[PDB]
Amino acid sequence: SQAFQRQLTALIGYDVTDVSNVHDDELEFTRRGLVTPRMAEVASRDPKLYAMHPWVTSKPLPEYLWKKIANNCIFIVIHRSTTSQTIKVSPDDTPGAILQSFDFVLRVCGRDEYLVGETPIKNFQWVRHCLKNGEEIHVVLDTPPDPALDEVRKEDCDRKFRVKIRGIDIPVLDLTVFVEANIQHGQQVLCQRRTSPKPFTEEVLWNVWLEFSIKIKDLPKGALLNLQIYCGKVQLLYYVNLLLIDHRFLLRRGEYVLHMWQISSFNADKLTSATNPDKENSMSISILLDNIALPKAEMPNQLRKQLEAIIATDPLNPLTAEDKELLWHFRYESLKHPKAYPKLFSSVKWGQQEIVAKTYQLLARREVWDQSALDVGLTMQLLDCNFSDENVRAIAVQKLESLEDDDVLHYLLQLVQAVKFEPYHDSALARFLLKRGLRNKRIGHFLFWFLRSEIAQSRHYQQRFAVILEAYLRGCGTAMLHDFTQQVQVIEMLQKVTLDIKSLSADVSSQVISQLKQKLENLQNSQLPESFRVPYDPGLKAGALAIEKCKVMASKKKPLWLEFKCADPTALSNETIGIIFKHGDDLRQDMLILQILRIMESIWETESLDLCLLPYGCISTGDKIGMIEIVKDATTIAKIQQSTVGAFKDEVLNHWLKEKSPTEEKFQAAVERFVYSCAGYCVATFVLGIGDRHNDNIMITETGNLFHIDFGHKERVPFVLTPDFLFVMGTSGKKTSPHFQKFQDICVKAYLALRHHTNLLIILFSMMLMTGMPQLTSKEDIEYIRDALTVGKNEEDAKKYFLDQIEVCRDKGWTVQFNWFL
Ligand SMILES: Cc1c(-c2ccccn2)nc2cc(F)ccc2c1N1CC2(CCOCC2)c2ncc(N3CCOCC3)cc21
Repeated sequence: SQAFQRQLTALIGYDVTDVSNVHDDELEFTRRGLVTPRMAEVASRDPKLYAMHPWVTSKPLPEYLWKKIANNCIFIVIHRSTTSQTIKVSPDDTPGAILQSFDFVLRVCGRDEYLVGETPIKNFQWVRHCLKNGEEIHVVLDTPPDPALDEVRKEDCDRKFRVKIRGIDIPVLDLTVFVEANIQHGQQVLCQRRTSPKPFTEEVLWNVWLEFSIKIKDLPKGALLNLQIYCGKVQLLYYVNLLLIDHRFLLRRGEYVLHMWQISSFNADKLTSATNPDKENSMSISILLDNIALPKAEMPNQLRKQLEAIIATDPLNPLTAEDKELLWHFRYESLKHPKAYPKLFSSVKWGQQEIVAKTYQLLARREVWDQSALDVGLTMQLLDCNFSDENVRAIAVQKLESLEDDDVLHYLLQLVQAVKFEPYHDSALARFLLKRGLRNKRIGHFLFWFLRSEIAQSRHYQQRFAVILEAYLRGCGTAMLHDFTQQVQVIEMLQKVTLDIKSLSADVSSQVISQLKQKLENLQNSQLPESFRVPYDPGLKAGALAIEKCKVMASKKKPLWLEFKCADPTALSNETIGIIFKHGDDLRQDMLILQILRIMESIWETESLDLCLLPYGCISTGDKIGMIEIVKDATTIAKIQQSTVGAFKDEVLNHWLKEKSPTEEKFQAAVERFVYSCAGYCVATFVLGIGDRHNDNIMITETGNLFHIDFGHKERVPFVLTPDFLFVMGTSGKKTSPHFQKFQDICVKAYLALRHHTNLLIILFSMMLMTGMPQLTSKEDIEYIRDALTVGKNEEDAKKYFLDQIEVCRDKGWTVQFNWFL
């Protein structure tokens, strides 16, 4: 009976049933609360397409991918057993229309990926992938996997709000101290009251009633009592929060001893209803609440222009009261424009019941919103920290419902992160992630990993995500639970081997080279499963290790270059699968940046641009420790310079390139691929403000493809465009080329393409910093991307700013590159 529950906890890495850290039943309520939407999407999903999870897009095939077709004919090699004859097909041919060549089903060779269902083959991703890298398709006639295998193991006062601060206690502690109690909505403070400062001892009692000005009825659902502890010109030392209105719409009464979080700023961690579970080392405030529920267009020219100017500004542009007052007065005009929504609701006086009352009548008449073409940027904006109203938030999630599954993957990581801004554990977002995850094994797979990532290294949100993940797991299907169990075990095995090996070092001295391979062989025998799914690439099953190819690195974090046999024999390759396990750095950042990169690709796709970024798979699996996809046939720019020498010579790259190209035909492809690659990463890193990088952190493949790595990480350069890069482009110091302008051609197109989604990138960056960079979440750090994207400026002016940047690199050659040495 209850072994299943233990099974689930082992998958999550957290005990959902435990109640050592609550003070109410929200977590347990949300467990119950989620059952229905679990059951619903379970029920309504077609078990056959769920088994095959046909990864397909409904976008156009871009102008770069058309040009690479053999005139409305594509070839698909079908494999019998030891013989494989090919077939002629046209893009619009459904799998059924090809399958007929004279029940059974198609499958890609090596991967657990299927070309089935009612879409042409040009809509399946695998096909688009083969076309892109310049590859030939390879299917295999196979029996459809049994749905049986997926089956789920089925079953009002007018009083001013007063809070009494009794006191704070801390088990181990040098000036005075006060407690700051803020009523809060969004990041907005509605009302604030401090205590008088007492001397700071291991226990400080006050017994004060902090009476607030705001009334009880005027409290809005989502309001947070934010209690904060400062000591003095002060500093914040501890924070903690308490929802003033609970999950049943009930006002919060009674005695609350709350354990608090420390510090080392718009960190998402500061918003949490989670109390610290570490009761021994942690500060704790003590309070008493005593109170009942709450219930459920013809303007001047000049103004409308002022209004339209406002709707038209970027999400990070601050609204003045003047601005806010205007948006609110002209509610109904502003409602006509979907792009006003963030700003409009950011102009609502939330600590005022009649206004919120009005705000809802406004929401009830959202005919224009409910019809508008889905905009992820605009949608995202309404799920950030600036919005705490369920009905506001729920209209954002309404618009997400309409995303096809392909687009869900593009945004899942950040949609998962955005759960950190929800006031309550049960939410339209959380549930939308749940169902969309249960409807699609691919979404479901990464959801698991994305939740487990955060559960494993966030105390502030593990309790919530734990619950969400449990609800996923209880419906994902026994096959996947078996799949997950495998994956957890394998990376739990390897993470030990990664940590134990790190301790025996100080470069890889003799005996340590074996000690690794010792355990890799020892922990291969009767323990390591014979086959597991690649967490960053859930097509690829991997089994047998390549013990002869596994390594460790000289650099001080001692990662594990591992290599694997693909367990699937029908794979027509013999390139191993390459994984790196790394400890020390937080790969949550790397995930985010990489995901953003993928979003820039997809943007560029919408404007028929390809910049052949290489955004490799990388998953945070636990605390300070995760895995990374290994891109085959790739070296750093550093070693290309180390192999020659010291400092740096210009020729070496192209030398390295032509020497790694066989034919001249395949060579120039590289110089081209390199010009495209270099363009993207220069554009991309500038926008994200991560362009100033030492060249051992930039890489290139033996087919010309540049790409940055390690995003965990004296005057500056906008981005890495060093002479050796320019050398491949046929230029020197103060010259130009047939390619270099094409580079500048692509760059300025790329940068302006990224600008045609300013608002979107802005909000993602802003969300990224908040939810995944606990170091740089200051207004100013976030504001970088406005400048970097030259908000407000016209196209032509933005180019002559970007091109300036290129000619700040030209002006510096190796200045900063050398400077990192020390
Ligand atoms: C670069 C490099 C190199 C390397 C390869 C050839 C020439 C110069 N350096 N060798 C390694 C050997 C190991 F055993 C472990 C790590 C590396 C390594 N690192 C270190 C690091 C992990 C730890 O933090 C520092 C950065 C890292 N991150 C990403 C990737 N890649 C490359 C292949 O495609 C996947 C992404 C490699 C890689």
